[PDB]
Amino acid sequence: NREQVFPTRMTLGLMKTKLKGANQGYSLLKRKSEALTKRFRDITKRIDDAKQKMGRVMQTAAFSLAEVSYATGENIGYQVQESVSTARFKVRARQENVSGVYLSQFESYIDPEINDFRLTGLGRGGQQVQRAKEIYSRAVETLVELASLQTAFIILDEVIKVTNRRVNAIEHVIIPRTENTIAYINSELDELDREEFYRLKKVQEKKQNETAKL
Amino acid sequence: PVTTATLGITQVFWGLDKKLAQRKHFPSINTSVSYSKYTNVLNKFYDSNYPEFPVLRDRMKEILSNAEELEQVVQLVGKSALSDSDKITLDVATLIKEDFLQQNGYSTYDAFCPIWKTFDMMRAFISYHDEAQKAVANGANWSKLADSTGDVKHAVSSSKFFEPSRGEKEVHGEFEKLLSTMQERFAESTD
Amino acid sequence: PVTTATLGITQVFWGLDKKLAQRKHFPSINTSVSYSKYTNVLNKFYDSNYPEFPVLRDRMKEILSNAEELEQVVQLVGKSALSDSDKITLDVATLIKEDFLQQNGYSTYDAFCPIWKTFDMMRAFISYHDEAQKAVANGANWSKLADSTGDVKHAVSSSKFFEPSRGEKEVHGEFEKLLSTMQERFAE
Amino acid sequence: AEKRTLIAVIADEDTTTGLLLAGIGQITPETQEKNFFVYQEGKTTKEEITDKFNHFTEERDDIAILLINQHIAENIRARVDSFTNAFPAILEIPSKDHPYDPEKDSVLKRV
Ligand SMILES: Nc1ncnc2c1ncn2[C@@H]1O[C@H](COP(=O)(O)OP(=O)(O)O)[C@@H](O)[C@H]1O
Repeated sequence: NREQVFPTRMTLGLMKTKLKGANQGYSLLKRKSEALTKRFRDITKRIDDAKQKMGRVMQTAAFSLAEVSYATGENIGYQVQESVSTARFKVRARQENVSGVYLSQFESYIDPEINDFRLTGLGRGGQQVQRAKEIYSRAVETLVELASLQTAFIILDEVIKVTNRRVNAIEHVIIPRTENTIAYINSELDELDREEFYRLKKVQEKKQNETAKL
Repeated sequence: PVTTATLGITQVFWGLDKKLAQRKHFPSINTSVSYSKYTNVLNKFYDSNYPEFPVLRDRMKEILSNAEELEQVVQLVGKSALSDSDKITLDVATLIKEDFLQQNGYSTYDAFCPIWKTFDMMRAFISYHDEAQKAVANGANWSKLADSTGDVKHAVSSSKFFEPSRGEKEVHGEFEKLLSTMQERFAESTD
Repeated sequence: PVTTATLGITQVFWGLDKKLAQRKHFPSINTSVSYSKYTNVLNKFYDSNYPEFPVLRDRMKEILSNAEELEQVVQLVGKSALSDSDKITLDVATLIKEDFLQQNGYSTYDAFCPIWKTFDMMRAFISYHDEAQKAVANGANWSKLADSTGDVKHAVSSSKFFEPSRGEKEVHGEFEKLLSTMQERFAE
Repeated sequence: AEKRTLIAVIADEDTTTGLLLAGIGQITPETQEKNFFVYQEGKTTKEEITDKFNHFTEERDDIAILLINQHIAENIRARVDSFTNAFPAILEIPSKDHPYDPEKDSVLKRV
């Protein structure tokens, strides 16, 4: 419940500096936790909104895909799987610095090397296939946005948990341990001062007795 | 001043911690600050009678020190960061402190743990640590291994109840059987 | 008590930094606790000989104090988020504490740094910090700017390695060319 | 990470076809691995689906966002819960004729 510090005036000053720094860090980290928690509440609200948007977008994309399949008269899944040599859609991570954290946010991109779809050889319904492809591309962009938001949510929650843990650790261990060490060092310094005072009193008594004798 | 002069002159420091005096953890020997400079001269006696005594004792000291460091780490930043082997180190050291080091001097069984019983108990606890470390290094999850080997852990922790009055021959056989059954249980759990 | 009385009755006090001594950073003079009450009276000589010396040393003191506070905050909160200006402040303070403040007494070049050489080095370091701050205020990214200006930073670090025996006339001409190309290198 | 540039799809056949039409998923010729693998409840098994999801999350380092069907995720709920790592992200998109379940979402469960 204290630190093994040798009682000395320099050590007392060092421990006072440690206590002041720990108090400043505790206040700073509590405020940072509050700000990050506000950002986290905003993030989770956006997660709920993006979940609703994902539901509606996936519903409309499934409807468009079903319409395209009905127009074509056959399942284009086999053709799409066959024409899967390269992916025209890619996501690049971006280190967005929200508040103090550096949560990674995905950034979607379009590769024109294999941008050609499976419209050729589909038999019929080319316009329906193109419309379904556009709807699915919009759904993929929404999915990239939602995945970036969810990754930010997870990273932010982990950082908030770590910061709150460190705030509690400071306030409940470092501040009490340093305060106890300060109190013990002050008590031991007072004890040394009292011992010196008694020794000087004995010397003064001896000098007074010698003066009385002389 | 009296303590400092006494430590300057003496050779063995059986320092006592009041945090362990409370919660009835006698003997409350503070394993950290405590020291004994007679281990080097006792190496001869150990080689004569119990050859593995110094190595088992050094292993126990290393386990206790490593788990003290890990206990500081866990008190600071929780137990999520600790590795599997760290979990085994902490669990085995807690077992050692609760069963081996903690010796009730007013119970029939632990009023007097002789040298052979103490050696057998160090062998049992160190073998338990080594078996858990080997099983985890083989890839078994520590939580599942502990769930399966709770019986072995309880048998190890209950080795302090063995009556020294039964004689060296009888109890040492019990400790050998305990070690054999422990090894069989750990092998079965690993398999 | 002897230190307390000496500080009470003295005019200049060059305090020891245990942290700087343990880093083997010499001379280990603690900037925060040290002082000199002769700055005001020496302002006359500085205005007579090196007019920009007082403002330069005040700027370096401000940089060191700001970066000391920022480094306390860094050691507290991990330094994950820092402004471009704050990053320049810490980088410039580390550059100062490594090149300007630190000097090898036994080295041939830095055995005795003259007053004109010290003034020129303060010119170089303060101009570097001010130009970096201006560029960051313009909108340049600090990481890319540091990657591009590592050569200029190495030049202002080797300003310490500049020999003093070459004379005040030649060395100042070199420092005149040192910060002349330093201004142009920040255009990119 | 910057290396992870892909959108893994382990959803139903219709969702896999839609993702392939979008162009998010593809089969690498040199690596002989498909970023988007079509899998349903009848096709393969729950263990196979869990193994594929684990490979996409860990073995497939290029995968950044994983799209798994809610019906598929129901049988892989243990794997979804175990995938506590933020990267790669997991999206609880539901399959055809199955509404999305907010309770079944692993990410939303942390709230
Ligand atoms: N080895 C032990 N086994 C059981 N109890 C113990 C042991 N050592 C100390 N105690 C308990 O500690 C209490 C305090 O006695 P003790 O601490 O030895 O006196 P002192 O304060 O002079 O050291 C006793 O009541 C005793 O029950």
